[PDB]
Amino acid sequence: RAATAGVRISHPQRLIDPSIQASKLELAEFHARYADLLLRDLRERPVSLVRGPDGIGGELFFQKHAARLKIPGIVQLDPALDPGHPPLLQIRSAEALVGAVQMGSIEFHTWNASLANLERPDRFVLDLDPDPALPWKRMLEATQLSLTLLDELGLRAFLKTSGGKGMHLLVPLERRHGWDEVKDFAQAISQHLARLMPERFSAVSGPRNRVGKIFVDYLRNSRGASTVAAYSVRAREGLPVSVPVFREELDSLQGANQWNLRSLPQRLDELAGDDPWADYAGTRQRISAAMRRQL
Ligand SMILES: Nc1ncnc2c1ncn2[C@@H]1O[C@H](COP(=O)(O)OP(=O)(O)OP(=O)(O)O)[C@@H](O)[C@H]1O
Ligand SMILES: [Mn+2]
Ligand SMILES: [Mn+2]
Repeated sequence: RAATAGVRISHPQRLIDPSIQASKLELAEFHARYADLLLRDLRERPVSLVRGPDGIGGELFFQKHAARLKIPGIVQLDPALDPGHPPLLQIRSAEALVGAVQMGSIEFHTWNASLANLERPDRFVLDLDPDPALPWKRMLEATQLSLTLLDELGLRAFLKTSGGKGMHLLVPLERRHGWDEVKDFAQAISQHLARLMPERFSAVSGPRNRVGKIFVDYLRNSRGASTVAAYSVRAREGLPVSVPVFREELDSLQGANQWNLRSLPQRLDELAGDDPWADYAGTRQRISAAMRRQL
């Protein structure tokens, strides 16, 4: 089990994605090999799991709480954090991560807060959701415009492909605000973009409210909500991965799912050390009165 963080994998050969002949064992080995990359995000944050017992061809189970986990190493959080439900979950090691895969996990989504203080978010996320028939160039243009607004506000933003059809923007924040304040700030940004360019942006959820447009989703900033982790796999055809990218290579991207679990190694080799999110951990910023004025 040297390639699976010491974890025994049952039914190693069952297929997670038949389209590319990716097995459960391959998926486990991927998480063992890149455990450190995924932990850059999961290590100190509660995590929600997307489990697919029968592969992407079957149905998915989105789990937030668990009464009796069977993942050696998985941490069960205090119920007081979410009364009326079993304990939340946290993965802090490669063993726990691979153990989750052994139990059917395919995707890992994390909270916008860390164990240091789960009542004060340390980031907010903007998820650009396009019309299922909108040209890719529209997403690129929308992402560029969103980054421009963030720069005017004075906030550093870190982007990554979602692995699906859109782009994710993560904005770190000092733990000085409560959940409602951060969510309202994110909503303010969405609404602002929707007012400036109503032909491109929408601040209202629902596909019927973004026909031929892009929805700047701010709803994942609610307490308990989560966003797919950087470098994590998506339970979709080809097993694409959510990949952090430089703003400079934004216009060179062709799709939100251009990288997958098997092409990630090549991506990392091409970068050869270059880290798109190198300045993430060192970023120190907070919601200011000036920011609110601009919105
Ligand atoms: N079955 C579910 N029930 C409730 N919430 C879910 C469920 N599945 C996923 N979610 C949450 O809602 C969000 C939506 O995931 P989704 O893949 O649809 O958006 P995405 O990560 O941006 O990919 P895309 O670019 O295709 O929109 C996730 O971040 C997840 O936390
Ligand atoms: Mn989305
Ligand atoms: Mn969304």
